[PDB]
Amino acid sequence: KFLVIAGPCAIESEELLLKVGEEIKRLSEKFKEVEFVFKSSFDKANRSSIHSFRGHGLEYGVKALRKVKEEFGLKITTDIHESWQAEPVAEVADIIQIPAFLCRQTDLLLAAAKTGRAVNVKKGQFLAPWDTKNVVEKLKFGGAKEIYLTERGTTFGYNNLVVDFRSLPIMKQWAKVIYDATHSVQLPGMREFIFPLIRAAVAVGCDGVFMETHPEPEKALSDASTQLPLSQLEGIIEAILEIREVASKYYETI
Amino acid sequence: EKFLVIAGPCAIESEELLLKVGEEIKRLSEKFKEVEFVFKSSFDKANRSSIHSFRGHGLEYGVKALRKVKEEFGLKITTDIHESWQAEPVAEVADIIQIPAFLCRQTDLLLAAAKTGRAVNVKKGQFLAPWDTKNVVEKLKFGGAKEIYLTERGTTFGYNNLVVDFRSLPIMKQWAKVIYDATHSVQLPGMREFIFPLIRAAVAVGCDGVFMETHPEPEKALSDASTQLPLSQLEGIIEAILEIREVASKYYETI
Amino acid sequence: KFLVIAGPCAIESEELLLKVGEEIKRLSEKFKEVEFVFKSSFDKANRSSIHSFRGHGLEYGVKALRKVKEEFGLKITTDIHESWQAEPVAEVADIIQIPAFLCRQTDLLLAAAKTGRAVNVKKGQFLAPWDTKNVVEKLKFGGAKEIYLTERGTTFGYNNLVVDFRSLPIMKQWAKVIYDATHSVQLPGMREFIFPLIRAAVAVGCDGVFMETHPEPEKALSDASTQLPLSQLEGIIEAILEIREVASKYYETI
Amino acid sequence: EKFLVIAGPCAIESEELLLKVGEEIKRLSEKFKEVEFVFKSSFDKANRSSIHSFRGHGLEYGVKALRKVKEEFGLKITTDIHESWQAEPVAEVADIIQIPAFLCRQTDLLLAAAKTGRAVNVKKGQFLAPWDTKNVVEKLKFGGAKEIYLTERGTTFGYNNLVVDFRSLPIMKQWAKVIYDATHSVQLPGMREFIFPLIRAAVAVGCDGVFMETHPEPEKALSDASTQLPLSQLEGIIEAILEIREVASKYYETI
Ligand SMILES: O=P(O)(O)CN(CC(O)O)C[C@@H](O)[C@@H](O)[C@H](O)[C@H](O)COP(=O)(O)O
Ligand SMILES: O=P(O)(O)CN(CC(O)O)C[C@@H](O)[C@@H](O)[C@H](O)[C@H](O)COP(=O)(O)O
Ligand SMILES: O=P(O)(O)CN(CC(O)O)C[C@@H](O)[C@@H](O)[C@H](O)[C@H](O)COP(=O)(O)O
Ligand SMILES: O=P(O)(O)CN(CC(O)O)C[C@@H](O)[C@@H](O)[C@H](O)[C@H](O)COP(=O)(O)O
Repeated sequence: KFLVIAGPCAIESEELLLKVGEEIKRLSEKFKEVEFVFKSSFDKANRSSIHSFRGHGLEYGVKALRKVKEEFGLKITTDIHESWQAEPVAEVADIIQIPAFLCRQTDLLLAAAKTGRAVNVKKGQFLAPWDTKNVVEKLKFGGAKEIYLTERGTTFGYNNLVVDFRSLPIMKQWAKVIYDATHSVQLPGMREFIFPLIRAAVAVGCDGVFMETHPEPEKALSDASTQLPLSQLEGIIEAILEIREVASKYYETI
Repeated sequence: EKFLVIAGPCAIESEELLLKVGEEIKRLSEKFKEVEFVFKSSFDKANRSSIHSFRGHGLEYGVKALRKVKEEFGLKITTDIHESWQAEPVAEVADIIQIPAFLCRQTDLLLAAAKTGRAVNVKKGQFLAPWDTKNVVEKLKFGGAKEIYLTERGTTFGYNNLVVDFRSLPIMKQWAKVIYDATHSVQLPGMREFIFPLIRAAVAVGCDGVFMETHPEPEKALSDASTQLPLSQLEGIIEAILEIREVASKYYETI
Repeated sequence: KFLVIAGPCAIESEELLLKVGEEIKRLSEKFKEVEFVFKSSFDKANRSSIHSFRGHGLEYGVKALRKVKEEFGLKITTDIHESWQAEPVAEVADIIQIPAFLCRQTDLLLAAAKTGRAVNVKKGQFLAPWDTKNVVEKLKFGGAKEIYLTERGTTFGYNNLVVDFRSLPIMKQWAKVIYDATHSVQLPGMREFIFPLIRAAVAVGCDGVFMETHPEPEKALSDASTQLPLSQLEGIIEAILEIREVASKYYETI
Repeated sequence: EKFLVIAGPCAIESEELLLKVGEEIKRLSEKFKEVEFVFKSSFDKANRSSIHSFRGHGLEYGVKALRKVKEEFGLKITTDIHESWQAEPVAEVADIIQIPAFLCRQTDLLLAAAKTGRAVNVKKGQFLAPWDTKNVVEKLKFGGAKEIYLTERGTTFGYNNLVVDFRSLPIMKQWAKVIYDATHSVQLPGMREFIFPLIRAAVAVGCDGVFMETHPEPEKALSDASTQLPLSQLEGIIEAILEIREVASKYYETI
């Protein structure tokens, strides 16, 4: 079934996670043909500034995600930044996420694959679509069986990313493809382009969408510009399901 | 508003080729009554890479051929101009005058097209940012153009490659009707396998029309033989984009 | 010998041309091993805004350039925008310049080549280095014998140009190569990068440099940001001649 | 100031290979007394595209090999780290700790390197704008680094291609010493014919040093066999850049 990965960018507090998890739980009940995965980062390990918000740590984060899965029965996903984090994170995360800048770090990918969990690799802004074939191979070699590749934009000049939708059908040759609707419009972002491009993604054909959502984006401690207002999530999901229903008839074979 | 489908063979290989494609476009126009069809073909490929490549049979022959299509099928006509003097003679048959992508900044060419009283469609240069088309529209309005179109046809992405930044559709819609060129946006300065998926994206995002080069036998074309859509596939593609447009339409943002 | 093409961007008046021509004449006398070519456009035919300065026309322009060549004995170069302009311009211009956006317009190139004059094609911001081979072929087919290709930057994301210096040795395979030092840093520009990149061009190896210079750039009616202050021209020329003298020992064969 | 030349085989194929290159670098250091040489080699290629490609013989073996080079030739040493825990063991032999291009934004790795008290050289990510290296330097200073270098190694330009925007040299010089990577800046994500011309450009523009991978027999290298410079060509290249630097130096702008 179609995958919808959503949640607040960073674990600002398990308090915030529970509220978002409550809404995502409601949607999962409303859209039974959609597999929802709750997402949130326990650490923003690659912020540009040393003075920016990173988070409350791996322990506090895993703890919070635990509360979400136990209280709502929702699958979990979060990203790791160094090999040692794979095992402890795998205790809760159903899908281990590999950051875009780290999509070529062999040991990180192998550590994720060794946990037995599913692995979702964010395609680096420097990577060509066809070069993700080797990324998948590393994971398979490492024992991974459920593998995802996430489109999140490509470097286009300075401080700008472009989404080359040709990447969707290309990557589909070796893995399930997820479209990251929030970071793809981010400027190394205009919220005005989030919905339009999500529509494009489902019209082209993908296996799921990734969206950062927050009750009050403006008050968010991270991505206050691109995080989707929680209340708008239902409408966007219904919209992409309707577009997918009609467009899927034309999705090219493999 | 009626969706625009601009289609036809890339080059006017012969008046016969035109009538063959015109016949099919006329048939589709009868079926897809919610679509406004415009027959397109270039009387001259004035910017081919090689001096040895096919250019055409001249303006006189081309305009005469286009006039036959219009007379025989009652179809609207569009073709591109390359120098200012061509605007007047072309305006006699063309309902929409097309401005080539490399020439989207040539003031006199734009002015020449605008004073004819015909609609003008400017292909966005591969070097132009979406927001910089605002001045292109300003020039046309200044020159008398009342019906203006901007066509997305890809942007330079490294060497010999174009990428389609779909954010350009809503940006350009702020000042003109927007057309998506489904065949030139995938050509390597020609991966036909991406034509259909990208056109689906264009209509899902939202545009006012699509531009497609089509030929009875692409493999035998004298230009863009790798990107022209086989004529027999046109009907299916149009049906598909009309279906996607309809279901996505309620979500199109207001400019 | 090394080529130095310089002059004010636009023919603001033959008055301005004479002053610049006077300085360029002085430099040509000082640097005998350098072939100076006086440059100025009679029309800015591709301005972004319809309300921008274009010039005084082809007639007034050719007239002014005439005064420069007659009063200083300097070679002349200016750009054409439509085929009919080649003949009248060829009456004065020793080298006919083809604008970057028009480097693929077959008839414009043929019209220039038919005049018997030398032709300098500005490499389009959309063109790959190796694709200039066909540009040269068109000109040769048209009767041109003295052909130049000018590097002026390549599209890099939006509103930015990057200079890929690998283009110099690549283009040298089929034509003499000129480096445009003023437009290459322009943003579809920071004057701070003009000199540094000119140094790079001569260290890599080229057949000449193109520089827009004006007595009072700030008061210029065009490119008031990138036009080099007339008084700084001598210093830059001496600098590139010294760098060339030493670096030329290492220029790769053809 | 003394020009920095960082050179050595891309990967520590064997301690023997290291000593062979070390011998030549030591010889050149005796000739080019105005240059500060730093011997470089990676104990691990932690980001190869294929799982089947050569990675190395482990940190322990690599550090031991590098230590032999330092002991035998008295050469400064630099190698790259991939995870925070490697900073400490590496700092025991490395005078300069290198941060890989893809990892230039990984805060903990940068902090781990900075607290060792060693110099730190960060390869500018192919995704990073020149002005965004200012925060990279800030992180290192925050972490205790007193000697910081930024290395230009190209920027993503379309797919499988890198371009060197030389404007980055003067921009980055505003906050750190700048090094130009002559071998990785031309590799297609490997046109050896552009290595020399681009290094000439770097020194003419002005930088504080150059980085060059060199191997006795590049064709037999286990990594970057297409971009590593034959060791016999190193002397000539260094002489050439010293000559160009000298003549261009009086024109270097003040930051
Ligand atoms: O690795 P990616 O950038 O795709 C992933 N994501 C996580 C996710 O998928 O939610 C991490 C991003 O939040 C992170 O890279 C940010 O974009 C980065 O911190 C940029 O922030 P800034 O420091 O303010 O410039
Ligand atoms: O100006 P554009 O390139 O968008 C327009 N079109 C016309 C159209 O819209 O059908 C002209 C193209 O046919 C033309 O530029 C070709 O793509 C170009 O000649 C490519 O052919 P080639 O010489 O083989 O490199
Ligand atoms: O064709 P090119 O752009 O290289 C040439 N040059 C002439 C020259 O070589 O001096 C023309 C330029 O002056 C012209 O294209 C300008 O860069 C263009 O007018 C940009 O100006 P603007 O309208 O202010 O955005
Ligand atoms: O981090 P960077 O890529 O600049 C650094 N360097 C180290 C150095 O400076 O010698 C690592 C490179 O060797 C490494 O990224 C290679 O270029 C990369 O593994 C290319 O090899 P391949 O697996 O065949 O695609």
